[PDB]
Amino acid sequence: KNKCVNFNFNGLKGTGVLTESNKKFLPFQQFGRDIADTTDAVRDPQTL
Amino acid sequence: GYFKIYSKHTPIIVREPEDLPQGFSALEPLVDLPIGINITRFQTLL
Amino acid sequence: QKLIANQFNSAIGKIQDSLSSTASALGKLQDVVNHNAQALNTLVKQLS
Ligand SMILES: *[C@@H]1O[C@H](CO)[C@@H](O)[C@H](O)[C@H]1NC(C)=O
Repeated sequence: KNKCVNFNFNGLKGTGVLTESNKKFLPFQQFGRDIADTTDAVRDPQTL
Repeated sequence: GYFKIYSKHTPIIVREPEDLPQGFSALEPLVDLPIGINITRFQTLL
Repeated sequence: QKLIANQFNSAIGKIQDSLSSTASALGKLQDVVNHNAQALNTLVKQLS
């Protein structure tokens, strides 16, 4: 948390700062894309 | 491939067979099952 | 002198009335920002 780190979440790659969410996600979805295909929030697979 | 199901439960008040009401309601998915079944018809169960 | 001054004051006071109304008086300044936003929106929408 709070550090620029390479990640690999169920196949997709990317580089970013994995901080907290403070979101209101409905429990049937995984991705959180805002305008384009950039990934704002991706759900964890173990902790969910 | 798989068979998806979308639904939403909503309590309303209406004439009991007639005039499906106004408004908007988004249908959330609940359970997806990965089957390879061809479906051409379906029969309701009352 | 007083008639010209009163006419100038009555014409200046109507400028703020004509500018705060009709909701589309400053269209030549809004269209430039609208074009510069539409180009930047099209440049991201073609990344998908
Ligand atoms: C395994 O994944 C599940 C996800 O349902 C999680 O609840 C559990 O804590 C995980 N166990 C370990 C040891 O990571």
